[PDB]
Amino acid sequence: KLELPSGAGLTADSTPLMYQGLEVGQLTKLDLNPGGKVTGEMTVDPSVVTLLRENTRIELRNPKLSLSDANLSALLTGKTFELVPGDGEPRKEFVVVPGEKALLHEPDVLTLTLTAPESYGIDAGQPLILHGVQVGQVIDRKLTSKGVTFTVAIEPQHRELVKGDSKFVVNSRVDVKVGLDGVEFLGASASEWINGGIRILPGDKGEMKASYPLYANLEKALENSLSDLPTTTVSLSA
Amino acid sequence: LQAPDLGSLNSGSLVYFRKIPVGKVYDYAINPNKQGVVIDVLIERRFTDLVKKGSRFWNVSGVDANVSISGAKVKLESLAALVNGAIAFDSPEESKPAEAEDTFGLYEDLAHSQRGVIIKLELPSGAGLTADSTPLMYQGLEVGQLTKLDLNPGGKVTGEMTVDPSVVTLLRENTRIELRNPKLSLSDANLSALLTGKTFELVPGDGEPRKEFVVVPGEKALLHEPDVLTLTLTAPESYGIDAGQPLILHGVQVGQVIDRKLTSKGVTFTVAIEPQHRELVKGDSKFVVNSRVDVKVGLDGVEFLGASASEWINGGIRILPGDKGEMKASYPLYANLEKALENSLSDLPTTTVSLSA
Repeated sequence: KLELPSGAGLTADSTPLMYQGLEVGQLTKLDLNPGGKVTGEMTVDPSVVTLLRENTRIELRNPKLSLSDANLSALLTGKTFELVPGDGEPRKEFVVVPGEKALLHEPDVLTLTLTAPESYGIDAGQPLILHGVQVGQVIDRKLTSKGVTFTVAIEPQHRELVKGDSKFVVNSRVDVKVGLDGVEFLGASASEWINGGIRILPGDKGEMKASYPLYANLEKALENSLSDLPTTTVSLSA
Repeated sequence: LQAPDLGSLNSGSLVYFRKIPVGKVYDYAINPNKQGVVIDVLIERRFTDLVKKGSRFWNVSGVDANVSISGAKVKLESLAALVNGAIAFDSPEESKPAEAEDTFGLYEDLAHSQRGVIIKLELPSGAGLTADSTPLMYQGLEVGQLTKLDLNPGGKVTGEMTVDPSVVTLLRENTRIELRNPKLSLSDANLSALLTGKTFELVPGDGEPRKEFVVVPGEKALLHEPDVLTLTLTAPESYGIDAGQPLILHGVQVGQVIDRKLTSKGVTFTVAIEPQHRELVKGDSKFVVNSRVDVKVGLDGVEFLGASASEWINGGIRILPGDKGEMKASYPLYANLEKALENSLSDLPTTTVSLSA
């Protein structure tokens, strides 16, 4: 049994369950229960039933447009359930989440609520980068009265490497400073600009506190100045 | 049975219930008005209990072959209906058994004989709509079906819809039915959305159950939400702001421009705000154009005003929210951010003190 978000591109007898690229199961039922809750169910191959365990995720994959592998078979099929196994007690019912929320429900995950005074053009699905390589993903963006609150996730392999003390820098905006001695390009590269997202400046040791600030660029993260205008430190009278 | 024409039915064609032959067509004759054909059938003696007052008769005759996307299922089920024709029927659960020459309508297809509630619609235009092919989505699943499409005199397209009886509880006093365009998706490259076309979307509400609705185009759909904040904001120029531009507070889209009307004084916009964000504008605000780029270069002053490049292709209007105010009817639309801070709507600044020389 499956608890689907919405039966948008799903078909009553045509949506398969891939595992290692091979067809394992088949969505055989799709209903709209009252309350606006789409639920369906699936018949899986008995060879694979040993893999369905306590933290085994079934997430639906979108047919993304591939530039390197121009395939018509992926676009002609459409939505596709992907199986990723785990270990533990065998269970026989799962919860399917959309493609953006799929990273939250991994058996290990590091979920951080980071606040900001502005969205800075950071969308819901932006990649999240440490040392040039993507290590996580923004999950969702919620607007509050104080500002913009993000929720990000970190993959389990990289979970050890953030080390509890970190700065979070926006990569969505370009910034050029020109000068006689000061020439620098801040916040992006052009391939990183179309990706966008949040950059981590990792530190040595800390306890992973709940909330973090999102700094506007790299120099405001080094100075630890979240506000737009700098801190008044000493005043003068004249 | 009363049909608009005889169809593929001959005298001696067969009557099915659950694909079991339980009778035959006895005769056929034109009624005294020349519109119809009266087809009278003969159900067998032990099967008389099957026919009820709420039974529906439909026509299953000939072969229909369809070419569909992601596979084209041409399946040949009934062989006896091809040569001579057939009539199937339904038996509802709780109804009195019909008897003694009770009339019935003969539907032309199984899809036309689905039970449900007729829902009248007042459509803007029947542009991409089809008489029996436009569905009503709810949660991505097909709920209803546009079954009729007419052009009433006065240039008023009206149609009507049969919805599934499971969903009829959702159709209430502020329940909107808006038509969705098949937009081009870059992340989800789907052929199914583009091959279908126009699609009615159902979004429910609460209150008194109603059975007729008004469908508005995709741009005007935000105005008719059960809660909405509609603002008429004036401007001396369009500033390249089109009808469908997004409207942005703190980087995230919170509303939408509805329409743009040109008057003798200038350009008057009408914008709308979603109900979740309705509390957050707080009655005092400035409205800044995001459609134009502006670069100021200098030795100390280097700034990029009015846009970012992703925000430039979106464009639209930015809100500068304030603390507290009553939501007055009209607002001004400032040209950029610095003219909104100075509160200077005019192109050249206010003359404050004059001089003579």
